[PDB]
Amino acid sequence: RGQLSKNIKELRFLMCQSSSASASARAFVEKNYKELKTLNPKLPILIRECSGVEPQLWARYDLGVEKAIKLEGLSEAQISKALEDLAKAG
Amino acid sequence: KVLPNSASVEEARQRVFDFFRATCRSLPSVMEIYNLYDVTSVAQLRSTVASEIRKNIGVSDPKVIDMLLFKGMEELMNVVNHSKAISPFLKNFYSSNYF
Amino acid sequence: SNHTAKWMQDTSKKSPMELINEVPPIKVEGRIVACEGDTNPALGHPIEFICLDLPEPAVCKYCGLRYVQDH
Amino acid sequence: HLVRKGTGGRSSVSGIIATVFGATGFLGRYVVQQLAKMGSQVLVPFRGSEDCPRHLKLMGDLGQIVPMKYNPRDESSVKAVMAKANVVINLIGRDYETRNYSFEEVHYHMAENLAKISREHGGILRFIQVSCLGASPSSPSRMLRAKAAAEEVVLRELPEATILKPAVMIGTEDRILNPWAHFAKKYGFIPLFGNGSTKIQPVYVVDVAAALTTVLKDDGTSMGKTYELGGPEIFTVHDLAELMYETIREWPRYVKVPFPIAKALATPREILLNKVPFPLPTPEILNLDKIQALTTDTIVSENALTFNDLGIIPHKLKGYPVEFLISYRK
Amino acid sequence: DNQFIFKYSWETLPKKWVKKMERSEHGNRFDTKTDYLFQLLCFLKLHTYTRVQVLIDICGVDYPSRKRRFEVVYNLLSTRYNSRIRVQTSADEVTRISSVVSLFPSAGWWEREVWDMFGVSFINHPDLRRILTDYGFEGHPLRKDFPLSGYVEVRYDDPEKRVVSEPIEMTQEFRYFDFASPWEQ
Amino acid sequence: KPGEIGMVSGIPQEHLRRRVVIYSPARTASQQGSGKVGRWKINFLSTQKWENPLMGWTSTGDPYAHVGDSALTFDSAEAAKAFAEKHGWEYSVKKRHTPLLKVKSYADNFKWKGFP
Amino acid sequence: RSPLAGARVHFANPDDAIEVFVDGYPVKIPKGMTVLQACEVAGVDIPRFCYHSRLSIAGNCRMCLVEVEKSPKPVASCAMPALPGMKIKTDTPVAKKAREGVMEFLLMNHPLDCPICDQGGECDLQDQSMAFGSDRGRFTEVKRSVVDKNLGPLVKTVMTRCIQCTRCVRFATEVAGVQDLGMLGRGSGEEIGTYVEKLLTSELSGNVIDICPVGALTSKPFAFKARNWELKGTETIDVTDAVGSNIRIDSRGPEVMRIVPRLNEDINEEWISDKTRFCYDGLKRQRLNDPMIRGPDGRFKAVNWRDALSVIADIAHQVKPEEIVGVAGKLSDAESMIALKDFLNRMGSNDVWGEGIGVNTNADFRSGYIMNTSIAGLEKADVFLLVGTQPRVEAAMVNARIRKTVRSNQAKVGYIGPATDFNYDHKHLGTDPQTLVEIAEGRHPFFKTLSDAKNPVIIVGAGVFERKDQDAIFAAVETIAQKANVVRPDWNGLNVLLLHAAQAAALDLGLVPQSEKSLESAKFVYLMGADDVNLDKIPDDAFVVYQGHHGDKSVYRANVILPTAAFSEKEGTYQNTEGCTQQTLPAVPTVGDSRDDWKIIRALSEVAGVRLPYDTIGAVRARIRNVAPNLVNVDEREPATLPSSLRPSFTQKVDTTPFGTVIENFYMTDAITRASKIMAQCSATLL
Ligand SMILES: NC(=O)C1=CN([C@@H]2O[C@H](COP(=O)(O)OP(=O)(O)OC[C@H]3O[C@@H](n4cnc5c(N)ncnc54)[C@H](OP(=O)(O)O)[C@@H]3O)[C@@H](O)[C@H]2O)C=CC1
Ligand code: SF4
Ligand code: SF4
Ligand code: FES
Ligand SMILES: [Zn+2]
Repeated sequence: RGQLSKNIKELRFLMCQSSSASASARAFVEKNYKELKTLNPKLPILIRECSGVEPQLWARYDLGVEKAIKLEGLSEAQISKALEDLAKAG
Repeated sequence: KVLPNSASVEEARQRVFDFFRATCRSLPSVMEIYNLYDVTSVAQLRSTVASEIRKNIGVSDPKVIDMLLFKGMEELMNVVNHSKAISPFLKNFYSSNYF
Repeated sequence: SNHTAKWMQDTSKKSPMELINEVPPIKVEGRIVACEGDTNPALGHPIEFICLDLPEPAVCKYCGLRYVQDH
Repeated sequence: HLVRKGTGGRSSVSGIIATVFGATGFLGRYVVQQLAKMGSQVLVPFRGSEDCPRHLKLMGDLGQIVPMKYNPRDESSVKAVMAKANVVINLIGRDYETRNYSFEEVHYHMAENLAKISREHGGILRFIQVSCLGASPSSPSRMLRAKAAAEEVVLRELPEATILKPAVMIGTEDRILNPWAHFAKKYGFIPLFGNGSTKIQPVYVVDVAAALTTVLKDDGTSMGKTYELGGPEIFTVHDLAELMYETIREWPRYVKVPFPIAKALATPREILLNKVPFPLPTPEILNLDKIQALTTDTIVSENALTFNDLGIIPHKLKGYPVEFLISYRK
Repeated sequence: DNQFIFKYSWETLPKKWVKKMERSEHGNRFDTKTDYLFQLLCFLKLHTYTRVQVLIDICGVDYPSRKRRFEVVYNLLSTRYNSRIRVQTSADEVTRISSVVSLFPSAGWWEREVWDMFGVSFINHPDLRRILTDYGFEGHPLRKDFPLSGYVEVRYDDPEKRVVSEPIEMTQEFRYFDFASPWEQ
Repeated sequence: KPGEIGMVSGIPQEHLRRRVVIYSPARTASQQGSGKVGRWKINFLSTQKWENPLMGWTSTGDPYAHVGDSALTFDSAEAAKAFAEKHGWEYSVKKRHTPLLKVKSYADNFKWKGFP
Repeated sequence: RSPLAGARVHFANPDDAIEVFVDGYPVKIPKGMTVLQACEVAGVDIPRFCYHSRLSIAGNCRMCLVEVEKSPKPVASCAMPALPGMKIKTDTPVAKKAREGVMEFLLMNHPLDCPICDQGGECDLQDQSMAFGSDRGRFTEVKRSVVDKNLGPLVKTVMTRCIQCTRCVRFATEVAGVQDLGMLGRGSGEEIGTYVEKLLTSELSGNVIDICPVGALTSKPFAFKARNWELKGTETIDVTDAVGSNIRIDSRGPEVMRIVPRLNEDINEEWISDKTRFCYDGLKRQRLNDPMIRGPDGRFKAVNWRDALSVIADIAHQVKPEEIVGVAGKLSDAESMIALKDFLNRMGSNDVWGEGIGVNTNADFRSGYIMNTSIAGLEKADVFLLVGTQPRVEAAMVNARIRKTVRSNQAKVGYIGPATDFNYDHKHLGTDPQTLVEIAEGRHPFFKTLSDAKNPVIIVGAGVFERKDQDAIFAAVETIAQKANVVRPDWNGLNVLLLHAAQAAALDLGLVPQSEKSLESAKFVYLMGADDVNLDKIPDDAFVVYQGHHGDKSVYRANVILPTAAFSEKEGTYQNTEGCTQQTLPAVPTVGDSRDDWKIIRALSEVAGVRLPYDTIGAVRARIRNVAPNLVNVDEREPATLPSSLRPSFTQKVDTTPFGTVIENFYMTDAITRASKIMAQCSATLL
């Protein structure tokens, strides 16, 4: 959890301002962004919101390797577990 | 002679067949018109005409089919009357900016 | 200078700029003038009225002739 | 570095100013046409009549084809012609002699003068000089020996110079197929020389022009190279004659005169030319230099760079190159 | 002037095909459907009191905004009653409209010209080859989207010993001057 | 189908696949007339103009250099989109910007400042 | 009956809609909207010379006269308010005669110098005379003449042509904010300008020539270069500032001839800054047009793109990927920036950053680093707190909108930063982040004003990004917002005023540096047109490749030079401080054999080991959608609903160093602007 910067070089969340599918992602990004940015400062945890894009999470590891996972039908716990899996799969 | 627009896909197909017949019968005249006997390969020319007809299958409008056949017959008449590894991106890049 | 050399390459005859600088300013009694181009108004340029309150000569902006007030 | 400022074709820039010495000849037409199609500017220096480069005027855009009158014996005139040049192409050379110009003067001395002027004028980026395929110091033909000496002195004086060595070139304005056809039409037969068993590699003239254009466009890979240019397949003289007769649809007829009597027949022209002060008719067929060149085979050596190394395949000589002979039928 | 046979036509002509009519001093105008144009012209040519027996011309107008961009116009004249009439229809690129060569034999060349310039094909033309442009012309020059200078240009190719056609590379490009005044409307 | 008209119109195939911009030319900033607004143009992005070596003129090689600005004028963006889809070339419609009218008054021009 | 120019009416409330008759056809209009705008809604335009929509109302020209029923005299449309049930007529003989007479009186003293006048075909006097005025002239006596005025190196003045409409007198008063121009005199002969020799100097001074109907005020650099009909106009955006003001580039052939503003109510109403208007001159000077390599002797030799890319790839492969740095320039489109980031990442380096971005910048919140209030919100604002920013020198259009808001409603604007001169009676609170912390703690009268004033706006300058205590600064500003209710569900008053065109898109793509020693601990430097990167920091034994269009500062240090296309020659996506993303358009052909930025990046990548997966700008924009989907909605503003209060603060106190002047010239800030001769003249004269 505190070792995202160990493998992940850049984290990205993409959602919508008011989409129903992205509703579950907003609380997660709020709380978890606060606590992780408290934990590891150097990791960019970029947050982007568009008009109709599907909620998804991107992880960029060294040599510019990007892995994306859709968060459209996952709760907060599922999204946290998926983020941990992305960190561990680096 | 020009005919009214085909009202059926079967009629359009029959007109396409008639045009292909006309092209095939008019092929040997093009031989003496152009005189490229070394590498013509009349069979290859017939194959290329068939390939053009087969790449023009995405069209489904009978009006568009009839117009295409009319223009093809016009082109046939004109030809009878003797009227003539670095990837693709990098080659265009080395050539010019507008590609 | 640069403009004259840009449109002309003879550099042996006198350019129009030098001729128009060589023609002396025209002294006029009144405060305003009527600049027409030549003795025949119909064969010159559209009439241009020039104000002469400034001490320096005023270019006509047509057939520039540098009219100057008398006093 | 040349800079291109257009899409291509006519009315472009291409950043090349090519001075083509000997552009009024058989190959000059095609090389100037290719250069003007590229969009480059072509300076055509012509020797005599004002109408010699007339046709060359129509193949380029306005002001792109510039004709210059000069004296080939005048170094100052040559310098003035080459004043605005960016690249230089040399095609000067005659198949025969004249009381004024000999083989040595027309090839070796002129190539030396061109090389010296190009070396003096530091603005020249490319110097493409054309010689013959059989140009060797040991070649029996005086013209071939002179061309070989000229290419050697061009390499010595200007190392940054490419040398093309095309074989006999056939085309609408060639000097072998046309005389053969004229002789066949006039007399019903053509004279074979030494029963026509010798072999050559005739090459298509537009193919040679495209080869020269590719050499000009090379990215620095042929600064000091010699490119031997030949056709796809080796043709014997008899085979070429048979192809000519088939193209004209006439019955072939040969006499096959031996080399000694052919040389005896062609001998008096040289002594008469050196003696009398008036010019003699140019030898279209009975040329002693052509006989001497025909004494030995003129084919590619398989060692020097060829069309395959340059990047363009030669054209087969049956239908595309010999289409001009139809006008000779009936 | 001479709006006599125009009014008489509108009084006697069947009302089925008269899509719209215009009474103007610039020329009386009939606009109909392409299906009934041949019948309408046959009625006018043959009727004893509307004898427009001479076809002045056939023209085409391109309107890229409309669904049926092409407008085919027929200017006809009645020498017996001394008046001009205009009958027009709307056609698109693909649909073929009826030909009036049988009624007016002069219509053949104007219909070929319309084909050449726009692409409106005719149903019963004895022949419909191009008439005005170059042999093997590819586009339809009078369409609005067709560039003014065309797509190809010709020149003499010395190696080919013939006049070849190459894509346009013209110098001194056409300079379009926008003179339109914003207060003209 | 979106492109049959273009493929049968006789336009060369190399010019039937090119990105164009559909936009309504805005009012000129030099003058306030509004009679040249509301029209829609197809902007063939043809910028391949150079200088003629002989006379310095502006040469070109693209047939669509000026036709979109000179001859092709459309009544509406829908008509322009229909034309582009018919002729087959890719298009991207640019949103037109429209002035917003607000209430103005010469009485508000002469307003009263507050007490010192 | 569509409204004139497709205009959209703004109803303050649907209840207030009076029914007014214009030419017989009735229309619904708000209460206070005048007769001229009533007829504009109806769809008919009336000739006007002294009326501008943005400026105030004056009856100087008396030409917009229409006949309203139950009125003996023609009324001025631009000034008479519209009353319910009022019958307005514009095509009556009374109105036509009034227009003809007013045109005759206007033209009785106008000089016969249209052919030399630069407003040929774009002169309102000519068009309105040909539309509404008569075709003859009854005047043959002596005209009047006025001596010309010297108003700077931008405005050429021919005062004989002035029709005294006072449109520019009240423009300098209201919009520009500097009162120098004035109508002085009385009677038929009254002059306009300054009594003393005073060159007019303002960021918006270029708009004075734009609103002049006659050719009285004209652009001096464009004095007699070309006419109107010759020039083809492409609708593009500007990159000199971060406002992204919409412009129209008028060009005649391969060169840009002039730049004019165009209407965009969301960004710039009708105005334009001097730098934006006159930056076209730099596009033809010091222009790189050939790939070049610096030889052993130190001089540049021109080579091919193939050779340049080969040597760059070889040097990039030679060095270890840790000491490889990429720098995006002041102006750069999202396509080029994402291509650079992808190429450097695939080379094994994570040291790509944009110009004007600090080492520790929390770029994880668009609401954090953009103008959330937007320009319309700035219009709606009531109190401004400008910390670390000087809008007069960066974002001149934002400064103009702040001035317009101050004029519209009295706004208590407070400014914190270095000493500067404003034009909307600001209050200089202080010069210190310590004063900012005081305001945050709440022991400040301006904090009291912010607390008790509705609709507050806090604008933080983007120069805080270069600071090391920006996290503490933003924490203090967030405290101010929390204790003053600046961030509400319906209103967001937090704003960050970026000063570079590529800054917003760089932050969206995540171009932030990772270490302080990044530039001076690297062996391979890739300057994406970065001419302000402090070249002395880079070690001498470092291979520098400068991908740019103008050779100003980084060319003298670069080992390889790559020429590209400027903003007027390429289609590229930019984003403004407001958050709106918009695309420029190719106006003029590229100079030399210079390709696009992303094109040469992709070609260099392919030459190197790692090939970028995209070959067309469509796929490039697809990748941009993948990384940050806010850059693929052209001309659409995407609000950020996530609050910036979630950002943690790592520095517990602010530095004592006062706010510095990030922009010192406003006339030499970018590569093109610095290369602009006329802008250099403006910097020399008007400073
Ligand atoms: N026989 C062939 O076709 C082959 C020739 N070659 C080589 O290619 C060269 C060029 O051949 P090609 O163009 O076909 O033949 P040309 O003889 O037709 O071309 C030579 C050109 O230079 C001109 N010229 C001739 N003599 C002189 C002179 N003394 N001074 C100045 N100009 C002169 C000619 O006539 P004008 O003065 O009227 O301009 C002509 O324009 C040959 O010299 C030879 O070395 C190689 C293979 C085959
Ligand atoms: S503004 Fe006046 S001087 Fe200039 S062209 Fe128009 S009417 Fe003439
Ligand atoms: S200078 Fe121009 S804008 Fe100013 S008052 Fe005169 S006419 Fe009006
Ligand atoms: S615009 Fe109304 S009086 Fe001038
Ligand atoms: Zn005068």
